[PDB]
Parts: sequence; structure tokens; C-alpha cells
Amino acid sequence: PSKRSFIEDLLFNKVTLADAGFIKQYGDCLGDIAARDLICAQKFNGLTV
Amino acid sequence: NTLVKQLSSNFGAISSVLNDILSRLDPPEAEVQIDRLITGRLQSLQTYVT
Amino acid sequence: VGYLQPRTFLLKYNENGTITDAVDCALDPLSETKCTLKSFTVEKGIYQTSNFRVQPTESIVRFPNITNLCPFGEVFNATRFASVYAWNRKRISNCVADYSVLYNSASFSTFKCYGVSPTKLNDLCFTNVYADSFVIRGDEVRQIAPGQTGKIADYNYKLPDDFTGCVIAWNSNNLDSKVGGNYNYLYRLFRKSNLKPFERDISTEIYQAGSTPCNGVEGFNCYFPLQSYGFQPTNGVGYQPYRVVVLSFELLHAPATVCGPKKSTNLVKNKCVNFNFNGLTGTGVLTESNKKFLPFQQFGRDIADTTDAVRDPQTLEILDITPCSFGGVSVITPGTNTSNQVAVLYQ
Amino acid sequence: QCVNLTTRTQLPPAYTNSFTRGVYYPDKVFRSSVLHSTQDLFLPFFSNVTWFHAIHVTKRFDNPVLPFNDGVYFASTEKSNIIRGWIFGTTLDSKTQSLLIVNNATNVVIKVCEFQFCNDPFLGVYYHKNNKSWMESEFRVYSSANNCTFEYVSQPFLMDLEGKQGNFKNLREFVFKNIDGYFKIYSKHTPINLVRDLPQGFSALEPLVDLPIGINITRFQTLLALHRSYLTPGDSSSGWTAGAAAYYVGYLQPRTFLLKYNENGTITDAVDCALDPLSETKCTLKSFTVEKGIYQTS
Amino acid sequence: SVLYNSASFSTFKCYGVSPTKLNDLCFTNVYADSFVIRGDEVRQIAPGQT
Ligand SMILES: *[C@@H]1O[C@H](CO)[C@@H](O[C@@H]2O[C@H](CO)[C@@H](O)[C@H](O)[C@H]2NC(C)=O)[C@H](O)[C@H]1NC(C)=O
Ligand SMILES: *[C@@H]1O[C@H](CO)[C@@H](O[C@@H]2O[C@H](CO)[C@@H](O)[C@H](O)[C@H]2NC(C)=O)[C@H](O)[C@H]1NC(C)=O
Ligand SMILES: *[C@@H]1O[C@H](CO)[C@@H](O[C@@H]2O[C@H](CO)[C@@H](O)[C@H](O)[C@H]2NC(C)=O)[C@H](O)[C@H]1NC(C)=O
Ligand SMILES: *[C@@H]1O[C@H](CO)[C@@H](O[C@@H]2O[C@H](CO)[C@@H](O)[C@H](O)[C@H]2NC(C)=O)[C@H](O)[C@H]1NC(C)=O
Ligand SMILES: *[C@@H]1O[C@H](CO)[C@@H](O[C@@H]2O[C@H](CO)[C@@H](O)[C@H](O)[C@H]2NC(C)=O)[C@H](O)[C@H]1NC(C)=O
Ligand SMILES: *[C@@H]1O[C@H](CO)[C@@H](O)[C@H](O)[C@H]1NC(C)=O
Ligand SMILES: *[C@@H]1O[C@H](CO)[C@@H](O)[C@H](O)[C@H]1NC(C)=O
Ligand SMILES: *[C@@H]1O[C@H](CO)[C@@H](O)[C@H](O)[C@H]1NC(C)=O
Ligand SMILES: *[C@@H]1O[C@H](CO)[C@@H](O)[C@H](O)[C@H]1NC(C)=O
Ligand SMILES: *[C@@H]1O[C@H](CO)[C@@H](O)[C@H](O)[C@H]1NC(C)=O
Ligand SMILES: *[C@@H]1O[C@H](CO)[C@@H](O)[C@H](O)[C@H]1NC(C)=O
Repeated sequence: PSKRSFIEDLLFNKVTLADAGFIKQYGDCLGDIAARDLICAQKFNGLTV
Repeated sequence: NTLVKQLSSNFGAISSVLNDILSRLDPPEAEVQIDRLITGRLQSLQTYVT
Repeated sequence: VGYLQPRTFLLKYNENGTITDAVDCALDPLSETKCTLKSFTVEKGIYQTSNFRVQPTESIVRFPNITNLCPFGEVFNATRFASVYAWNRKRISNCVADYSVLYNSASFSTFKCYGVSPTKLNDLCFTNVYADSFVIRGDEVRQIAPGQTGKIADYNYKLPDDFTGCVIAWNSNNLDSKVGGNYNYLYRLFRKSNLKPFERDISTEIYQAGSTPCNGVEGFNCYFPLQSYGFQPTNGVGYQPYRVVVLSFELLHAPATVCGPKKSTNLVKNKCVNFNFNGLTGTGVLTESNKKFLPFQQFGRDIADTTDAVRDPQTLEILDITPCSFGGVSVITPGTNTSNQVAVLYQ
Repeated sequence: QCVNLTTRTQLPPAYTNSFTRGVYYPDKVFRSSVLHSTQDLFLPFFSNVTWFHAIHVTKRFDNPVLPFNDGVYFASTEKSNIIRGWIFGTTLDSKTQSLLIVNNATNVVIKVCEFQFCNDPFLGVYYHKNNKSWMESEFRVYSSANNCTFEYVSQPFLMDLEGKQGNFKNLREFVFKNIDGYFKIYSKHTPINLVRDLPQGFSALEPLVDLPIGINITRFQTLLALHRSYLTPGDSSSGWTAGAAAYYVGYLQPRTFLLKYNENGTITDAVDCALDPLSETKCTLKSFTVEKGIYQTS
Repeated sequence: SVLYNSASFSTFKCYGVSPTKLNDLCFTNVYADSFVIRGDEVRQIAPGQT
């Protein structure tokens, strides 16, 4: 799908990003999931990436 | 994550939770505690930005 | 006819001092960027404005089911009080603390509260309530306070440095003064060391003022430690009797049972609502929780120390609390010089 | 009436080690999936506790008066309900006020009075051969109790009292504190299967009661029970056997601990931040795992 | 404490020191000022009064 070379595909699997994607919806973390998942804990205090 | 953790510091106030201070204290006495918390949290943001 | 609301405005003063223009900072995201840049002109670009905010609709109150009124009548209207050296302590529980019933019968010369404002008493619930009672001389009332010295505060009754509660004192010359002299009330005068906070010493052993032990005989430099007040109707105000009650309690940490006068509403879920649980106030959305609290706990707190779970004091079910402001916003403008049309991005 | 027990062999005191024991919940707030630091009076890890026996075989009916320094960790390994309570005080001789916490066959009794305690207080269980039954006969603790300020009696129950033969089956842990006029008690019960030595493991104690007594405790003494039968011939002071039981005493100090809460809210592990430099780096990194390297401690 | 058994004070207030530390201190250049006033005027013997 990604028009990447074999070596680029190998390299991209050796660094693990903190969060994949930039759309985390409000309904996705409501209740328990908040304050457990670190990204939602950040986003409920004004800290966005 | 360090910025998120630094929200539990009193900075010399009765508590680090605003809702706990706002109940049990009237505005003139709650203002001094809130002022301590505000100064501490502005300092944390400043350190992060530097 | 129009109606005013609390708003933030950016007003413009010309060189003569007249207001010629204004910006309503909460009308639009465009107005918000105008307000932030502190200018009436915006250049072309993309600006972060503020996270998406939701205002609450309802307010709810949840207090426990309490029907009885607290015993103000056998605390403040007792026929006989204790001596200060053997002071009295009484447990209070399962009662509504509606103190305006004291208005029409009681007048207090002293009433001071520590760790709480007197204007919040009506909206709170109280944990581990105790009442201490004694009688002292009028001059000595100033010593019932944290960090005081004097014989009452050293040998008879000591308060903690960190004290939450109220001290209440009233003149009782009519009840505790006798024409011959009332000698029922006693106080300690000699003690080897100062008392610890909330400690009661009731011994009667001969005090050794110097060397040459007493063998409990009460001779020269060997005293009886307890002494009597002489309360007569014609004394100066400094020497008249005073009745003192000290109320001790805890706030907003553990389950409570006293809970002052305030009517409870229904529990509404999945909406942003102002809430009051056992005196603890906040804003947010309530949801059903899978957490299981041990019987001795009432609130749950996260890493940032804010309260995120609560046991309902009526139905005894655990509820999660979530903020209702979440999500980033941006505004795209071609320049205010060119147009007023904008686009908004919700991230 | 008070009787001075005779026929008891004297032995040197014994010591053992506490293996991460004596942790209790510091407050009443629910927490889950978190490492939390707290400074309070704890029993230090790997400490040196004193060990006491009630073993007939020697008799060795131990009940010394012990210090109460800043609070006590009390552990008890039992199978037959020998340890029955405690007395806390300063002089224990009716000139001052003392606290009695006793479990008699039917009730739990908590009193704060001016007691003339016996020099050797104890409780007595008697066994009848003709009909097999153990019943409580003696209560020899104090001569007189005069000015009582606080009193509590629990609801009636029937206890077992039967002498058992296996190894120890029940561990009962208590923590006692005295702060600002409140006597605070934490406790926990655990099933065990062992013969000697305080066991390994971790288990946090939960709040039990908080008594407003307002007295100056400095010393304390354990209240045990006796067995008498037809095989115990003699007078009151010599005709008595013991019944096996053991108890351990340790003393609390102000320490900083790093407690671990799992996803259900129970304390499952702890780090004593002032035991070792390794523990200090654990405490600073706020983790139970340390990677290879060199760390500045203090 | 030798004053305990004979004297009763309606007013006793200390500035620059806590009353619970008096027993552990040593004092330099001690002076005592004495006078008699009306009862209403006692509140005026304090710093910054009119
Ligand atoms: C609590 O009780 C203890 C023991 O009775 C008191 O400590 C003693 O104090 C005397 C002098 O008052 C000393 O001679 C003893 O050596 C002390 N013994 C111990 C074990 O400390 C203590 O003062 C009392 N505390 C209060 C507040 O009265
Ligand atoms: C058990 O032994 C103690 C001694 O340790 C006895 O207590 C003594 O009693 C006599 C007479 O009343 C007093 O003169 C002593 O001062 C006491 N000693 C102590 C240390 O208190 C006690 O009477 C004995 N119990 C009996 C015989 O039943
Ligand atoms: C635990 O504490 C006891 C009491 O202090 C220690 O026993 C002492 O040990 C030293 C060195 O072995 C001896 O010189 C003393 O005579 C002992 N005192 C007594 C009363 O026996 C003991 O060593 C400590 N540690 C252990 C592991 O038992
Ligand atoms: C255990 O202690 C309780 C309380 O001290 C005893 O209960 C009391 O017994 C007396 C004697 O019959 C009664 O007059 C009291 O009314 C009882 N108090 C209660 C029930 O609260 C109890 O009998 C004791 N048990 C044993 C086996 O001695
Ligand atoms: C502690 O107990 C003593 C001994 O009974 C009490 O002193 C006596 O109390 C009675 C009861 O009114 C009086 O009739 C006596 O005159 C008192 N003195 C003597 C020498 O018997 C004392 O009151 C009690 N203290 C407290 C605080 O209850
Ligand atoms: C300000 O005052 C001057 C002098 O009166 C006047 O000429 C001018 O029109 C006024 N307004 C502005 C906007 O300068
Ligand atoms: C206090 O008790 C007396 C006794 O009769 C009564 O007359 C008085 O009204 C009471 N005051 C109250 C209940 O406020
Ligand atoms: C309190 O009231 C609620 C509703 O009226 C009821 O469900 C509950 O059983 C009552 N008692 C307690 C202890 O909550
Ligand atoms: C038999 O048992 C009962 C109750 O256990 C006891 O009261 C009775 O004394 C026993 N028999 C004899 C002879 O003691
Ligand atoms: C937590 O609670 C669940 C549900 O009761 C249980 O299955 C589990 O064993 C408990 N302990 C841990 C460590 O998850
Ligand atoms: C003060 O002086 C009078 C004069 O005789 C004396 O009676 C009284 O006891 C004195 N008070 C003291 C020394 O506290």
C-alpha cells in the first residue's frame, strides 16, 4: 500500500510511536478509559499533539 | 507525562484540588490558596516551554 | 429590550478618549483570535483558538437519607456541665445539622471556626463528629485556641495545631453562680509537664514542688493539684462562669453521616451537570463504573489527585466522573483585510 | 483474686526477622493501577522482631510487660484461641488510667478505667473428662476498676475453645497507634499451614477501629488463656497446662514507602525507600525495575 | 507559671514570637512599661493603631 522500499519498511517497524493517528474522539475514552490511557489523560488537561 | 503528574503539587496550599478548596472556603479565603496554585502551575508550563 | 450576560470585551479608545469600537471575544473563533492578538486586524493563516467547551445544563445534589435533627438540646442546654480537668466528649451521628433552630433561644459571645468558612456549613457533610464540653472562668476563654499558653492550655485542655472544627462559648452566670459560692467546678494547677493534644488527666496525687518527697501527705512544698473556682453572682465579668463546647470533625475524605440541611434531587447521567456529593462540588458527566470500593471508602482519585469516582450515598453504586471539555480547534482566515469568511478545523 | 503462676521454666529471649510485613492502608481513598509514595509510621523491612511462646511440652507461659514506643506491630500464630487481648497504660496500678481490650468467651469488651491490674493476668479454660467440653471458668485480670470514661461491649457470640492438635492454622496481624487522643487499630487475618517462624509474603492491613480514649500509653501487656483438666494436678498456682501459641512484636518508625496498587485497588507490593541505596534508586525512578547503570543516590 | 495561681489576664498577646516557645528562649534588652487606662482603650495598645 505504502510505496516504500524493503529497507524503509524494515526501518519503520523498529521505532514505535507513542500514538498512531491524530483522531482520538471524546466518546472513545469516556469513563474508565480516561486516566488509564496516558494520551486521554494528557488531552483532558489541554495538552495536544 | 511529567506535566500531567505535576498537577498533584500543593505549592504550599491546603490541597492541590480546586474543587476541594472551593467547597469549605469562601471567595476571600479561597483566593489566596487559588493564587498559590496558579503561580505554581504557570511556573510548570514555563519550565516545559524553556 | 435585551438582557445582559457576563462577557469579555476588547474596547478601543481613540486619541480623544472615546470608545469607538469593540470586539465580543466569545462570539466567534475569529473574534477569539482577534481578542488574543489584541488587534482588530488578522493576517492570513491558521490559528489555534481554544479547546471545545460544553456548558452544564442541570445541577444535582446527593446527600444521604437522614431524618432526625442533631441533639442541640442536650449539648447546648444541659443542666450540668463538667469540670475542665475531667472534660466531656460525646459522639454525634445520623442527624441533620440545622443550627438555625438555635437562633431563637441561644446567644453566643464566642463562635470561631478553623479549617472551614462559616458560610459553607449549610452545604457540607461532616465525618467523625465529637462534642467536648466544660466550664471555665471568663478570662480563660481566649486560651481555647491552637497554640496557646496558660494553665488551661497546659494542664487541662489542649487543641492540636492542625484543628478542623468550631469553638463556641457563652456566659452562664445565671446557671452556675450561687450566692454563697459555687465550688463544684475544679481545675488543675500543678503538673510536671504539659498535656498532649486531646489528652485527659484525672489523677489526684500530691504534687512535689521541690525535693524531700511527700509520701502523699500534703505538707510544705507538697500540694493538692486540683483547685476550685469560686463562682458568685457578684463577680466581675472576668471571673464569671462560661460554658464552652468544642466541635471536632473531618471534611470530604471519608463517608459522612451528619450532613447539614440541603434538599436532594434526582440522579441524572450522561450529561454535563453541576454536582454536589456529600458536600463535594464539581462539574462533569456521570457514568456507570466497574470499580469496587471497599466498605470504608467513599471517593476515588487518579494520578493527578482529582476525584474521578464516587459512591452514591443513596443507591450505593459506584459512578465515574468525566470532564466535558475536550478537543482541539483551529481557524483558517484569508486575512481580515480580504474577507470575514473563515473555516474551522476540529482536530 | 490474683494468683502468681509458678512452675514456669525461664529461657533467654528469641528473635526473628520480618519479611516485608506490617503494611497497612494509609488513607481511605480508592486508587488503582498506580505507584503512590507516602510518609508515615511503618514497620521497617527485614527488621528484628521479638518472639514469644506458649508451649507446654517447659511451660514457658510468656507474658512480659513490653514498651509501646511509637506504635506496635503484633503478629499471632494460633490454632486454639490462646491470645485473648491486651492492656495498655503507663503504670497499670489504679493511680492512672488504663485501656483493656479483652475477648471473653462471649463478648468483646473495651474499657478505659483506673484498674488495679494483677501482676500476672490471665484467663482460664477448664476441660471436663466425663462430658467432653471446654468452658471458660476464670477471669483474673484486675482487682478493681473505678472511674470509667469509655466503655464498649460487642454483641454476644459463642467461641470454639477446643484444644487442637495440628500445626498452626491462623495468622492474625494487628497494628496499634496512638495519635492526638485516638487509639487506631488496623488488622488482617490469613490462613497458613506452618509450625514455626513468622512466614513470608505480603498482605496489607485494613482500618478496623479508631477509639477516642485520650490517655498516655507507654507500656502494654498481652492477655493469654490457660487449660486445666484432670491431667493438671495441683493447686491454683501449679495445676495448669499451657496450649501452644506464638506471638511476635515489632516497633514502628517514620519512613517513606512506595506502595503499589493493582487494577482492583489492593496494595500488592511496597518498597522501603530508606533500606538500601538500591531501594533509594527504585524510589527515585518510581519503579520496581532498575536498568543497568550507575546512579547518584544522596 | 508562678503567676498562674494568683493572676488572671483578660489580654495577653505576643508579637514576633510564639507563646509556646517562651520556655526555650533567652531574652536580650528586656524592659517593662506600666500604665493604667480605661477599658475601651485597651485595643489601641497594638502596632498601627489610631
Ligand atoms: C506520659 O507518661 C510517661 C511515663 O509516665 C511520661 O514520661 C516520664 O516523665 C517523667 C517526668 O515527668 C520522667 O521522669 C520519666 O523518665 C518519663 N518516662 C518515660 C518512659 O518517658 C510522660 O511525661 C507522659 N507524658 C505526658 C504528656 O504527660
Ligand atoms: C505476686 O507477687 C507480687 C510481687 O511481685 C506481689 O505483689 C507484692 O505485694 C506485697 C503485699 O501486697 C507488696 O508489699 C509488694 O510491694 C508487691 N510487689 C509488687 C512488685 O507489686 C503479689 O501480692 C503476689 N500475688 C499474690 C500473692 O497473690
Ligand atoms: C536482634 O536483636 C537482638 C537484641 O539486641 C540481638 O541480640 C544481641 O546480639 C549481639 C550480637 O550477636 C549479642 O552480643 C547480644 O548479647 C545479643 N543480645 C541479646 C539480648 O541476646 C540480635 O543479634 C539481633 N539480630 C538477630 C539476627 O537476632
Ligand atoms: C463477657 O463480658 C460481658 C460484658 O462484661 C458479660 O456480659 C455481662 O454479664 C453480666 C453478668 O450476667 C450482665 O449483668 C451484663 O448485663 C452483661 N453485659 C452485656 C451482656 O452487655 C459476659 O457475661 C462475659 N462473658 C463471660 C463468659 O464471662
Ligand atoms: C475518681 O474516683 C474517686 C474515688 O471515688 C472520686 O473521688 C471521690 O468521688 C466521690 C463521688 O462524688 C466523692 O463523694 C468523694 O468525696 C471523692 N473523693 C474521695 C476521696 O472519695 C473522683 O471523683 C473520681 N474522679 C472522676 C473524674 O470521676
Ligand atoms: C478628537 O478631538 C479633535 C479636537 O477637538 C477633533 O478635531 C477630532 O475630530 C476628534 N476625534 C478624533 C477621532 O480625532
Ligand atoms: C432549655 O431547657 C429549659 C428547661 O426547661 C427550657 O425552658 C428552655 O426553653 C430550653 N431551651 C432551648 C430548648 O433552647
Ligand atoms: C435511601 O433512599 C433511597 C431512595 O429513596 C433508597 O433506595 C435507599 O434504600 C435508602 N436508604 C439508604 C441507606 O440508602
Ligand atoms: C457437662 O456439660 C455441661 C455443659 O457443657 C456442664 O455445665 C456440666 O458441668 C458438665 N458436667 C459436669 C459433671 O461437669
Ligand atoms: C481483580 O478482580 C478480578 C475480578 O474480580 C479478578 O478476576 C482478579 O483475579 C483480581 N485480581 C487481579 C490481580 O486482577
Ligand atoms: C500581691 O500583693 C498582696 C499584698 O499583700 C498579696 O496579698 C498578694 O498575695 C500578692 N499576690 C501575688 C504575690 O501574686
